[PDB]
Formats: sequence, C-alpha cells, structure tokens
Amino acid sequence: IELWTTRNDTTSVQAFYAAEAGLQKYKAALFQQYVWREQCFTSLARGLDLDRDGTITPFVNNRLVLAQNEVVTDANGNPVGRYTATLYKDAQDDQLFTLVSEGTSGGAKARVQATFRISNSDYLEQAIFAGAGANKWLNGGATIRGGVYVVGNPNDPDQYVIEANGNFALYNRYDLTTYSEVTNRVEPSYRQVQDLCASLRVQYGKISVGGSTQIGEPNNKVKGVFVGRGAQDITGENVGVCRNNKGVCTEAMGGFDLSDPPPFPTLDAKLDSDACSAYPTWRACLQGKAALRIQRIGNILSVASPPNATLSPSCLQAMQSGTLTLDTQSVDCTFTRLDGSRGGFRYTYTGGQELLEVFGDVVLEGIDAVLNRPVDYRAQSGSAKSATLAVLKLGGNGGNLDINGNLLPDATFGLFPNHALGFVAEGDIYQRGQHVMAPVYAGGTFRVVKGNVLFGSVISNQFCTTSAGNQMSCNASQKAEVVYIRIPKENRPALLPSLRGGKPVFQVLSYERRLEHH
Repeated sequence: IELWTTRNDTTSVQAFYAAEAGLQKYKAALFQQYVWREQCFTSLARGLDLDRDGTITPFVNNRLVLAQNEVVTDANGNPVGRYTATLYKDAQDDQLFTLVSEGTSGGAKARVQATFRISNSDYLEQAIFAGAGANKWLNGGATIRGGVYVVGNPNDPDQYVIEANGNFALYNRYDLTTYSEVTNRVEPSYRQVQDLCASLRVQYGKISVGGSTQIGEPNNKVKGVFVGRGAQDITGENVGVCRNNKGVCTEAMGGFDLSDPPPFPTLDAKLDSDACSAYPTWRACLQGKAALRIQRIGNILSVASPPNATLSPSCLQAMQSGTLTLDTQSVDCTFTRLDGSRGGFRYTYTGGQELLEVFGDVVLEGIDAVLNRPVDYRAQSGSAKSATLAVLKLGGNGGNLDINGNLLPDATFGLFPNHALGFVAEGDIYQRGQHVMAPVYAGGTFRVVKGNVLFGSVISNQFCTTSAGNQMSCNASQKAEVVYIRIPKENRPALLPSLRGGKPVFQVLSYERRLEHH
C-alpha cells in the first residue's frame, strides 16, 4: 500500500487514485502468483497461471493484459474511474517485470507503474542428483524415470560427465502397474504420472550421447537439456535426433540454466532448509534434531539422545559391533517422552512380512546398518507421517547402509508419498532388495543391482550399477532403474536436503506515477 501527501487538485488526485487502485491490486496478484510457484513448475517469464490450474496464458510480444477498463468504485459501489493494468516482461532479463496501470477519472488521466525482480526457488525435481564423483558419475546401465542433475567438477568444465552410448534411458513418465504388486503402496493420484518434470542438467562439464540412448521419447519427452557452457557441450551422434528408442527428445537445449545453483549437499556444509538452516552444518542439524542419537567411538557406544529418557539394553546390544543388522531378531529402540509420546525406532519380526516403525528422527554415528529381510515401514513425527534414519561416519568409521530385502511403507498405516521414510548415509548405500520406496541420500556412492528399482530419489556423489549382490565393481551393462516420485513439501522427511534451483526474490526496483491529462 502507498500513501502520500499532495497539494494537487481534487481532479488529478482522483485520477491518481484510479491508477493506484489498479497497480496495488495486481501487485498483490503478482505477488500471489509468486507465492503459488514457491509451492509442475514453470517460471513466471513464460506466462501466468491466472486460473491456478496449470493453464498458462503467455506473454505476447512481451506484454500481457491483466485488466482492461476495470472500474474502480466508491464506498457506495458507483464508478469513480476506469483503469487498465498491463504486465510487461523485460526482453533481456526473464526476472524483470513491469506492472503498468493507466487510470482515468473524470477527464483526468494518470499512469503509475512498478518494476519488480521476481525469481522463484524452483525446488529441484529429479530422480538422481549426482555430485562430484573418480571422473565417473553414473556407471552402468540405468533407466531413470525423472530428471538427472549432475554437478560436475568445476575445475574441469571440459569433462564428459555422461558418456552414454546406449545403456541409458531417461523418461518423463512412469506407471506403477508395470512392477510386481507395488501399486497398493502408492496413492491413486500418484500411480500413473505423465509429466514427471524431467530434465537433464549438468552444471559443470560436457556430455556425449551415442546410439540407442534415450533422453525422453518422441511422444513424452524431457523438458530441457541444460549442460555446461552452452549447447556446444551437448556432444554425440544423437543430438537433434528424436526417433523412437534413440536420440535426445528435448524441448529446450542449451547451457546450464540456473543462477544460484545448489552444490552437492554435504554433512559438513550448511544446508539451508526449513529444518536445518539455523545450524552451522547439516551434521550439526541432525545431531541436534535427533530423537534417538547414538555415537560410537571404537567399542564405546555413547547415547546422546534421549537425554532425559531411558533406553532398553536390547537396543544398545544390537549395535555392539558397530554394525546394526536387523534380520531375524526383534530390536526395540523406542523410549517414551515426558508427555507420553514415543521416540526412536522399533523392529518387529513376524515370520512373514516384518515391521520397522520409526517415531521421530534417528541418527547413528559410527555405525553401519543392514536391513537383511523384506520389511514394511511406518514412520511419523508427531503430526506428519515421515521420519529419517541417518547413519553417519564418526572417526572415519560407520555411515554405510545396506538394504537387501524389499523396503516399502506399510499400507495399513499410510501410503506413498503421504508416508515416507528417508535415509541419510554419509558413506555408501547398496540396495540388493528388488523394491525400496524411500528418498535416499548417500554421501559416497549409491550402488544397486540390475533388475531392482528404487522409488523416491537418490542424491549421491556417485551412482553405480552392478551385476550381482556379490559385486562391488561398477562396470555393469545391464540396467537398474530409478523412479522419481515427488514427495509433497509437507510430509517430506524434514532432515533430508531440499535442493533449490535459485533464490526466492520478489523485490521492487522502482516505482513511478505520472499525471498525463489535466
């Protein structure tokens, strides 16, 4: 709202009010279009979603009319004037917008206008976010339903960071009927999605694409391929080809398309997220927000949380060795709070279909974890049905995770992705179970066996596929698969990274009002 003192005649002041009525109405609407995108995502420079249903009305010749001859009314609801609000985008900078409201009132005409700089967070949505690798970021076959973001090595922007010549497919849809009886773990609205919002981004480096590689499909194809310094760093036999089961099928194709892009999140760097931004490091955050937190320096197991609640010796017995393996004997790491709330994790064994409930977030430092049998999970943190398990390194020991059986959420409790269990591993992750449904972070590398599929997302410094569980050699030629399933920001494991494309800004660069007639 803008208030000022004047000595102008009543006539011109009413012309100003008419215009200022238009500007401040649609400055609010413009800001509201800015908050609706901080909640598929498309930038403001490509139009507005005036409905708020995904229908975008674009800018024509950099201009978009928001209101033509709309009338301003007095307190009694009679016409005092008309105004016309027009929204203009800058030809050069796709973040600069000018809102203009020409007003008229009783034969007096006034014009007021404001320039904004608007940029959205653009929460990154990819099946695989890769880090810095070893000079290899994805090794071995893969079929990725979702985006793949790779950061690369800033001190070598000439390194092919993806030399896919076959053995690699990246799609922008999935349907969960194609997998063995896992559809009853996911919410109806989430079982077949045809817009995954996939893209290929590589911040530092080049990429090569050879025959039978498939970045998108002729029908449903990827929403952009933004690599390195420009379109120059998109090499290969298959660029511009978009025939079926070959080539790069893309809408847009240039260089890395992000300002303020996020670095690979690491335990020892600040992680600016709704839960962890106050702490100096992501690790300090996990440590401090953990419900259950156990450390292990050599043979000592020191409990650091819950500091005012008791544990069962069964719980601490299980991690004696420095490796928590679940398998065939139940382990109860829960405790009860002051107010009758539970905390920790509990792992029952059935004979059939196991259970691992997690109440709040739990982090084990200097401890490895292996879940050696299929297990259903249930997780909550008071209101929300989400939680995190962290295995962190401590003195170079621990921090690895092994999921050798299936790992799904329990249908009874909740359904994906309104029910998710997240995994932070500072070391490596090896999945030999056929189906695990979780968002996953591996500070080191994330290994997976041909044939097994992970639903959720992997953030990891390296991704690798292997021929068999026996193996740890990355050279593989068959395919593992990752299926990106968006998890809504609410009911998302708080202690996981929330990677943003850019910084959120809604800032006024200038404001002006001119009288144009009497």
